[PDB]
Amino acid sequence: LPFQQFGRDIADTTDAVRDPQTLEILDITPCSFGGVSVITPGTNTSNQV
Amino acid sequence: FNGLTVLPPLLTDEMIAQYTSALLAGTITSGWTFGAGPALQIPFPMQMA
Repeated sequence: LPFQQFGRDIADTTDAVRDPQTLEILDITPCSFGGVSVITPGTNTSNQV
Repeated sequence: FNGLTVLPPLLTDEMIAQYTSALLAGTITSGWTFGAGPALQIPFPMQMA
């Protein structure tokens, strides 16, 4: 809507916003994240991961 | 988005279905013998008897 500048998820986090310079709408998505996991056999057997 | 991750199950739904099918076929064709040892065939009317 013309008045609405921000947008929030169900869990109250921002998911959309309106550019001030140009009246457009953008979907904001957080940058990728992940849990790095290392798969390795016993160090006595080998040192490959 | 805030650092909470869900991990996928190790065994997919299809593998669970396959396990249930294996148990079901075993109980249809072998009665209770396959649970306590090697699978021995038995006609279903005799198992019901």
